[PDB]
Amino acid sequence: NMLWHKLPKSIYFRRGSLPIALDEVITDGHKRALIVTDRFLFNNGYADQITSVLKAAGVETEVFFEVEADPTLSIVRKGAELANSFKPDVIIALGGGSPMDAAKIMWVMYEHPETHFEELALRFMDIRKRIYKFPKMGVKAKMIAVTTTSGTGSEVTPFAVVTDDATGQKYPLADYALTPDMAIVDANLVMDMPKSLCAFGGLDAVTHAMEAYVSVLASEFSDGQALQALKLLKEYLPASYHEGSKNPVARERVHSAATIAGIAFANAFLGVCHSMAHKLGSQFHIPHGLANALLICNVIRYNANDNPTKQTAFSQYDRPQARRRYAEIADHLGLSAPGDRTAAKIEKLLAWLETLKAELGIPKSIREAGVQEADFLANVDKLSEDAFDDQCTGANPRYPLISELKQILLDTYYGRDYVE
Amino acid sequence: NTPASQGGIGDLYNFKLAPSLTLGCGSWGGNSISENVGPKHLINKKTVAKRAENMLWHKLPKSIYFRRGSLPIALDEVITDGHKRALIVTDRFLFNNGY
Amino acid sequence: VKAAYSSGKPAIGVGAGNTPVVIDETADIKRAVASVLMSKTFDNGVICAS
Amino acid sequence: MAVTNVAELNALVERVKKAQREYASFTQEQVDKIFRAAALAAADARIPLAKMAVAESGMGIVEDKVIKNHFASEYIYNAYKDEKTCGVLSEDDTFGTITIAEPIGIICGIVPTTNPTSTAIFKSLISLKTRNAIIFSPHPRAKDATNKAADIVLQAAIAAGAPKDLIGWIDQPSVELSNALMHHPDINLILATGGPGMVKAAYSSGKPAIGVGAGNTPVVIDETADIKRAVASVLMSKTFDNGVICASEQSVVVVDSVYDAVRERFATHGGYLLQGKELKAVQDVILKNGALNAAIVGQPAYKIAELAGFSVPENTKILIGEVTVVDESEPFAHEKLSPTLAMYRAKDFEDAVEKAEKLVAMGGIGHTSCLYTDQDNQPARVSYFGQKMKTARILINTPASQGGIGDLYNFKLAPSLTLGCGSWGGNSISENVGPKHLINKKTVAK
Amino acid sequence: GSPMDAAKIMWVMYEHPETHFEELALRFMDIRKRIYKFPKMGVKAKMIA
Amino acid sequence: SLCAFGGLDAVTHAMEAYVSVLASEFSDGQALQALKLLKEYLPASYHEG
Amino acid sequence: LICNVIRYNANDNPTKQTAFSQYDRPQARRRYAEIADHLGLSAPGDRTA
Amino acid sequence: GANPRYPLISELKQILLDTYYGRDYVE
Ligand SMILES: [Fe+3]
Repeated sequence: NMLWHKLPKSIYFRRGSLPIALDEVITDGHKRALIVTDRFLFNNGYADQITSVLKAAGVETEVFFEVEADPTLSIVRKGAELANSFKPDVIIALGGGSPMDAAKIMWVMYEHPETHFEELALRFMDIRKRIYKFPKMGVKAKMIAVTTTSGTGSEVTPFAVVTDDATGQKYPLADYALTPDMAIVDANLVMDMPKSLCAFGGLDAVTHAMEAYVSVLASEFSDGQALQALKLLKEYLPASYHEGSKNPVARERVHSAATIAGIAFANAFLGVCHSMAHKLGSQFHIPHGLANALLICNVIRYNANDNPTKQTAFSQYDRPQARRRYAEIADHLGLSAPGDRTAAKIEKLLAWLETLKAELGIPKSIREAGVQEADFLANVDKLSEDAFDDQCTGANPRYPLISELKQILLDTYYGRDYVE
Repeated sequence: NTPASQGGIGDLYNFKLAPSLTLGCGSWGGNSISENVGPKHLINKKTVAKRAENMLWHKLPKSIYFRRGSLPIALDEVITDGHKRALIVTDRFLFNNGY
Repeated sequence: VKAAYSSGKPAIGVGAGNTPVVIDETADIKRAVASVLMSKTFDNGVICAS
Repeated sequence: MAVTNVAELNALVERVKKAQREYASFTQEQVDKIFRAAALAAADARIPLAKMAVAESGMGIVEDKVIKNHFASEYIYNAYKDEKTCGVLSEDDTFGTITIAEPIGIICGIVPTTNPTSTAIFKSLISLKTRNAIIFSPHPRAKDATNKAADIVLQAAIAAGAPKDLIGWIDQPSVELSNALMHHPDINLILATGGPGMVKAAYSSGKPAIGVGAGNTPVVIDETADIKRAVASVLMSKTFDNGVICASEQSVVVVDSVYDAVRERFATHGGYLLQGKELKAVQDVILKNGALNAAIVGQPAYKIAELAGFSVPENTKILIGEVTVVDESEPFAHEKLSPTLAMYRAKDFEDAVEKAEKLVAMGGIGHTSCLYTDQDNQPARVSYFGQKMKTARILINTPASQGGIGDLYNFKLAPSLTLGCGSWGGNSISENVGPKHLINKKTVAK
Repeated sequence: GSPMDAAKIMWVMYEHPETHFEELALRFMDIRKRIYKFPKMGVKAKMIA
Repeated sequence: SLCAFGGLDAVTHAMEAYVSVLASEFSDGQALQALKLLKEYLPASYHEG
Repeated sequence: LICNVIRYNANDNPTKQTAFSQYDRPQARRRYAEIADHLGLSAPGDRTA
Repeated sequence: GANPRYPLISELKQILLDTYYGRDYVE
């Protein structure tokens, strides 16, 4: 076997960086441009910042603003039609989270129109095999990406999700050729968003990183950059919520710290916590980020035990264990005395996770979020049978069985604490 | 094959030639050529310059494979894709032995 | 113009220098004698660079 | 051979004239081959060539004349590489016209004792790209360095397709010899530099001329600005080669609201003020016979204090004074070429600017001017400074000359030298020389 | 070390023969400037190591 | 006699990228992962082989 | 050399380029201490030097 | 480019002349 470590070609980043890099895609050979944008980011003056700079040197451009909170396999098909009506050469994404995914699927059906969608949903479905091969991309196009919020590293990772209009099914893609050829990470575009979106995303990164250290695909390449995220998110995050734009230094480092952790979960797959929050955030209409925020404190007591159900030759001997690895966070981060044991280091981590959710102002249990006691015992069964097959359990050393994954969904509704 | 100054009117001589005047110099010494005045000699121009913030980077190759027993497997990926001819470079001690 | 250049100030000058005409053997004669004769009786020969 | 007296100067000027007429028929393809193997051999000899100008002259540090000889020998081979100045330039064929070019002649030259080597690499890589020649005339105190560097460029040009005696240089000069290399009939340019000693006599000789001068450029500090930063940049760009770089800082105008915090800050890091009896002792050393002295030019900080009589610690960098009168009489507004300075007092912003126009026109020429302030909360004050000063550069939150290495300052700014004028009178701006002033162009018409 | 430094020169004068080696020693000598660009590489090769 | 002359280069290739004047928050976490590995296994890969 | 040059990067150093490595980049000495902790060669109570 | 203190030549032959005999540089 053989691990890997893949990334893009280039990551520019500092304050005041978008007009300079964009001067690099006109001195070379580029003439025609296409843009993708969310609805809210066109009625205000954000998407005009990159349209005027391109226009003075002279390149034609056309906007495309209909992508909602999720793609539906019908709007994206409108882009392939608009694509081959103007013959673009560069695809400039923009936004955070959702709008980038839809701008990734319209690009693969622009280089290959004849490819029907039944071939790209069964040959590439999980990034651990390598038997097949994906066609060569980048003949008459190359992609760009930009980020607007802090908490979702979807610009340097090969993950893309779409759902069907007819049945209500999910189809994920994953293979290491959809990654763009130039990322950009600016902080001048995030100084104005309110103080309710900078504590979900800024709490999303903490969960996006604290599973890449415990999985069974982390090598000595990815273990490092993840421990640089957890450190930069205990000195500055509390000071980016009480002050906002008054302290423009601290706002920058949080934003240059999620996309760090993005590098970690693109070379080592994620745990279980980033599965149960998909369905719990696209069937009750919760935004992603609060869901894994309400479950991260409950899984840590679930991966640390004897675990009678655990596959052998991996996660038992080839990989050391899932327990002692949680300790090494409790001493590099500085939440332990010099003389301690294994167990007491766990608890002093877990308290640090509760005192952060307090001052940031999020609820405790699902009940305070706006879910009635009407649609939670009649839908727990069609919901807990989905977390077993939605791209997880490759990680999360404890091999889960379905009759115990519903205890966590049923003790995080009344406020109780899971325990054996 | 053309007169010096210009003609009158009643003819089709070349039209976009500047007049005889509006053509001066900058000296008297010797072997000095003339050039045409206009609104670029009466205009001195300046420059201003602010302080822009620099930008950093983080650049790498596309791919780094690694683990015990990974030289043959990866090197099969180069021949399935279209590649026919291959040059090699090497030191000396790495050729008189079996590396 | 000769006193202007020497005054302790910048200057430019619109001068005039005697410009020649050259006729070789291969040329036409019936035409290049009646053009020189036109551009000299134009305002009695005071145009600069005649 | 050596050129001592006038009886053979009329023999050197005749040999080059026999060669220039052999140079002015080459084509564009084998002149861009000399220009390559003449720049490299000046950059690849940057450190036998600075160490030989410090032992004779007596000033300057060896560590700063190495990152200045490399900046004036590759900026001049990054912009004038592809600019056609030979044969044919352009061709429009609606009726038939072309724009051939030709050179001038023979370019004299003058060189000072301050930068004896940098401003000779620069005059021999454009006078060798536009099909002409040069003749030097150096200063006595540095006659060994300048003649050296104009020999490395030559003997590397000969062995790529060049003729023999295209460049020459006097040895063992004086004043009486130089006046014959400006009235001789067969030279028609002069590129003079230095202080206002020789540039003033060059403009008045019955020949065209340009001059690379220097005028005392001010610094302005208002109240809104940062103080912890714009005192430690001025303090860097003045101890760079002991303050002989052309267009350095010479005066620091400051408003009153923060005058009592931009005084002691100087005293802590590297400064040493003076306000008493010592002020008249330093005031009688830099002005001897109505002109500048040659006894301190380039020397370090504490030694001039030894000329007057008092003593100073060893690790000092600059000597600050303070006065309030601004004309001829008080000697701190004349350029000095030394690690010294002068600070003034002013009431408010709008009067400080009024106290800088009067300094610029004293020196005769405008070169630079710099202002420290905030640039995101006063868009109306940084633009009011662009319609009242008269120079060619206006810097905002940035030192004057340049930094060393160990930093990321702005890179595509031209050097301080290679920036001259055409007069001396008043309200005259400068502009950058290059291969468009040494090229007169023609037109033909069928 | 020693051979790999020579296999990055053997590639660039194979894709661009008319360019000498005296031009690529005065533009590019320190990685902080970003003004002058390099001729594009990767047309008729790609380098393993 | 060639697992020490080489190995001590890595330590020195890393203990200058954590002090220089161009370091970001990217290139520090990796240059710290080198020193921790090289103290717990280098004295073993020379005495034994 | 790496056991001698270290003592010549932690001093007062009279000549130092300015506007970088004085106020934009923090310092050199204090960063040589963080390695002493992450690497496990420090008691819980000590000074910088 | 790195090495924060701007060096100077007179203090860069003292390092090469004290790590040869075996001494330790010190100011
Ligand atoms: Fe090394």
